Amino acid sequence: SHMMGSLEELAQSLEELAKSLKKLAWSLKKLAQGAQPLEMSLEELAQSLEELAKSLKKLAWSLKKLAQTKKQGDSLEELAQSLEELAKSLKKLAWSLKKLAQQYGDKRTSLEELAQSLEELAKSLKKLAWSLKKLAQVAPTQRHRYSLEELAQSLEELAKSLKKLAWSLKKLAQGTNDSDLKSSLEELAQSLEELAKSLKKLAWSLKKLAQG
Repeated sequence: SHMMGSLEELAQSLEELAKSLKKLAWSLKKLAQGAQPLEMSLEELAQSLEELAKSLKKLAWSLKKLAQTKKQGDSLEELAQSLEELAKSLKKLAWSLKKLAQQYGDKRTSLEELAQSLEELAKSLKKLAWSLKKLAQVAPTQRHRYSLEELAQSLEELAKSLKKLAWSLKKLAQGTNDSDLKSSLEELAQSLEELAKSLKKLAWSLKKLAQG
């Protein structure tokens, strides 16, 4: 009911985020056309973003299968695997971002902090996957309400971390002036903010389910 709707809203927000990442990848490739140094690092960062976008669309499909359906346990484990794969792609993205930042001056610090934030996000997603694999081994009617409330809290903390990431990308955009890079960064920030909202709505559905 409300759970299926919250899971599908989240999958939709993940697919929109993937599209914003693909736009940013294109901006970075155009930046790599020779009008500024560090062509190779820009191209590598662009490729990592396209790989991140592919992992997000795989995660969205996993959520859609969960929303549509005794097979609940299997679907949760598939979801946890997709999260672990997304975490790996985030760590690779952070690695490429650090390499790019080595080429900048005043901007190097904000780019390095951004990469550190992605590394912390990856760690939080691995912990979420672990919690989901635990839940998957408990029959849905035997799950403790506190197990559901802890999951909702974890999603609310993830939303806060994405809003902080969005704020840092907005500040980066203000300092930029690319081609359409500024517009691609602002759009990405808005997609992360929408994702954070969809995570808060899912947390609400879990807290509602915990009360039942």
